[PDB]
Amino acid sequence: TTDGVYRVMTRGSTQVGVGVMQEGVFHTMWHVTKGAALRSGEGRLDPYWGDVKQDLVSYCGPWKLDAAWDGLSEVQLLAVPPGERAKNIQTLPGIFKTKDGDIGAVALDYPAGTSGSPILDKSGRVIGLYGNGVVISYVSAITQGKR
Amino acid sequence: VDMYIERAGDITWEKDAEVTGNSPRLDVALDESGDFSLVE
Repeated sequence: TTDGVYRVMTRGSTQVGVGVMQEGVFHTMWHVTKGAALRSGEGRLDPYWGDVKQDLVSYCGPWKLDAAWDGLSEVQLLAVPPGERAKNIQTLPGIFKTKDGDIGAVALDYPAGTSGSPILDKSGRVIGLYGNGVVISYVSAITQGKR
Repeated sequence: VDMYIERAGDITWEKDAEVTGNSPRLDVALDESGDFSLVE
């Protein structure tokens, strides 16, 4: 239940994604788990909230992450690729311009099992999750939920 | 189908981090299935 970044694994074992544990709630992207329950050691994590359009899902309680890109500063992707230790990748986001407002985006292309990796601001707050995007090269929205 | 999680690290900013990637400005639409698409 410890705060941190976790791999999401399936059963040989494969990494299907990544998620963020914070305040006893596990956060990942809907397309990683499709809402399935997760095993954590001898414990079980059950889905609590989810939304396909936002491509987000929380386990054991409501979404907790609320920081947002400031629109000027570089950010770090805390990538956790399959078979590699977690690593920080710094970048200046671009922008998804939509009809309901702008969303930060990062033009970083990591393996699919990296989906759900957190994106951080300078204070270490999670401003969203990596792995829902478009192709121009892949560009990921910085996907954040509502607390 | 056993889906399970393993801790990989703390969430922290690292001063010594690799820096890469450009910053494209893109018009996109988001449909009901959560898929982004380019718009012109």
